[PDB]
Amino acid sequence: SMEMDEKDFAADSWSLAVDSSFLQQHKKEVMKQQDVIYELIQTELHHVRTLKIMTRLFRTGMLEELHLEPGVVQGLFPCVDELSDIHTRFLSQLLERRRQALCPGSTRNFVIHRLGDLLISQFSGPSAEQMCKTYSEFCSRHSKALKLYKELYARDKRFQQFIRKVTRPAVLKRHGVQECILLVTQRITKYPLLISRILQHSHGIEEERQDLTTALGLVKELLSNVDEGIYQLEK
Amino acid sequence: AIRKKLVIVGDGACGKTCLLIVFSKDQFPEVYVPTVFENYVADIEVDGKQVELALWDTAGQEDYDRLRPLSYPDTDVILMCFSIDSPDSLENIPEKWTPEVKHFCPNVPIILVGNKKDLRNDEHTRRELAKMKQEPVKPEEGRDMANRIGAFGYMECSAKTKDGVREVFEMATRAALQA
Ligand SMILES: *CC(=O)Nc1ccccc1S(C)(=O)=O
Ligand SMILES: *CC(=O)Nc1ccccc1S(C)(=O)=O
Repeated sequence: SMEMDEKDFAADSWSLAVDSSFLQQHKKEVMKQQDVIYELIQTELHHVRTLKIMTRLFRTGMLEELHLEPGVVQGLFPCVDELSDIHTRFLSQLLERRRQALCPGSTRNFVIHRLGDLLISQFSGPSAEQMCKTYSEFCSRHSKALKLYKELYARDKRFQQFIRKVTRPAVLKRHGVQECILLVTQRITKYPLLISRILQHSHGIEEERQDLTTALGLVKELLSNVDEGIYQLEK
Repeated sequence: AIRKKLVIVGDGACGKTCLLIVFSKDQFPEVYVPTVFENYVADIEVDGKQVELALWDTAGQEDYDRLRPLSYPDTDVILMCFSIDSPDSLENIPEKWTPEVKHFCPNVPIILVGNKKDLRNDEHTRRELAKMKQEPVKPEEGRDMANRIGAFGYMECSAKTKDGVREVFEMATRAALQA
């Protein structure tokens, strides 16, 4: 993650991220809607950050320091490149919608009035199809990756040296190899909870209540399809 | 510090996300309670033992029976959650959550936790339940359920008032240490 985004999403809520004087001239329901919207983006930043820890820190690190067999690193981090492309493009769109909503002269005061459209384009068409195939592959290879990491740790002392080394920083406390895999697997199931609570406070504009209602159904259809496509692979 | 893993399971509105947020922050969120929980690694010190406790939630996976079991690998303790203001959530514990938790996590300690114990003295809760010929889950009903499902123990708490929240997580650590 880059410092600019880290600071823009450092606060524990939208009400705390914007200036209090900006918050002051806003209806309570708007504040409630913005808080859940801010959280959807904040967790997407952390999701993309988790994927960068897997690709740059763990996956690349093993390739450039260790002597592992071919196909072993891919078995540990399946679809991490394709997942990173999906979520970094999504985050880019979320951060741009927020930047466009900034008040002139400010870098923290914003109100995102239209989210549903962004969510519909993301969870429908070829972009939904690519997430469905990527999450069915990831989750079917999830168990195998956990067993492959435990096999490498309980047999290679050069692997334990590498793991102890890269995960030593305090910032990676909750971001070990196995934690990263479950964090990615659970991500998809967070969206319906987020979208339903945004929808809950988006009845003001009927165009927006409909867009978010459509997007909620699109996400649930994607989740049901990924769930059906999963069949655990054993090594 | 030994690393142990905790997973909280239970129906949708049992307050499991609220319980994990309140413990991982130490206080009740005074401005905004997050909709979701990612993960947290707790630095718990129970009975002189320093343990690193990974906290995980299953919220949002109750409808996806093939995605859900993926939170179970290497679990050291299961927090089986139900809401005291919802006798129906307690009814699903022995026939929905228990068979699954014992299949994917054999020999793993299960602590049955009754969330929202504050609502036992809430007038709106007692009136809403009475209309559907019901009342809040009694302490003896919860204890009887833990006895029946073979739970390691039974605990109650209230994430709203933080009462009993620390004792649950210190006890979950003790349960995860027993080999
Ligand atoms: C865009 C901007 O400057 N917003 C702001 C910042 C601080 C206090 C008040 C306001 S206002 C009057 O809502 O635009
Ligand atoms: C989840 C999945 O694999 N979906 C898939 C795969 C191949 C073609 C089309 C699709 S879908 C049903 O459009 O998501």
